[PDB]
Amino acid sequence: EKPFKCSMCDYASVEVSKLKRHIRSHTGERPFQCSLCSYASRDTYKLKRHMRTHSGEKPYECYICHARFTQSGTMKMHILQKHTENVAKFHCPHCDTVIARKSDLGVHLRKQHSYIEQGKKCRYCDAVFHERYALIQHQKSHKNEKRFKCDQCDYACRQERHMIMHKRTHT
DNA sequence: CGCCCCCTGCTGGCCTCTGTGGGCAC
DNA sequence: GTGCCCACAGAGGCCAGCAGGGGGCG
Ligand SMILES: [Zn+2]
Ligand SMILES: [Zn+2]
Ligand SMILES: [Zn+2]
Ligand SMILES: [Zn+2]
Ligand SMILES: [Zn+2]
Ligand SMILES: [Zn+2]
Ligand SMILES: [Zn+2]
Repeated sequence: EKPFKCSMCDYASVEVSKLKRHIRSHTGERPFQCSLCSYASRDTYKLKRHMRTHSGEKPYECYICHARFTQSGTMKMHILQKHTENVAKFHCPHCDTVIARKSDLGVHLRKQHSYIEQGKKCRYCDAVFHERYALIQHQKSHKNEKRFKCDQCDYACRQERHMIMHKRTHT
């Protein structure tokens, strides 16, 4: 198994150097200071990855369109979202919107489905909401009131006689 | 050990669509 | 009096940038 177990959490690794990193995450030690700005890193490669920002080095080139990127994960996501079909996307568990990247789903969850302690009143009635999505859905539902729907086309109407005359435009 | 990769997660400008209110016609 | 036309402010996913842990391997 993993003999080098951590004392402050439930982490364990088969290498003592890996436990040195994890224990360094608890203490917050940063034994690698950047010689340019005030940034300090816990790992060696993280500092070298930071030096790309000062030197402008972009060692990852999309083999399709030949754009360059600083980190490899950036290039992978680029290729996945720009040059690839049938990519699995994320569905929000609270609404129907589909979001491509996982981090953008988290931004959606915090902006649309977080509880707002200070309620906001609907701009059309006295209804008050503590969630942005419920508030927006309610205000958009005010447009549906006193509006006759559409069977085939996308035409909306407010008068029963005008919609009954619009139905005759199909026959 | 360090190097390179992976996934993660937040950031802020960008791209692109929405709806909405004022203006003119049976 | 209602039913379109169009500018325009807002909105939100899209996107590259940037560090955060963590494993395989020379
Ligand atoms: Zn720990
Ligand atoms: Zn620096
Ligand atoms: Zn590309
Ligand atoms: Zn949602
Ligand atoms: Zn919170
Ligand atoms: Zn309302
Ligand atoms: Zn119709």
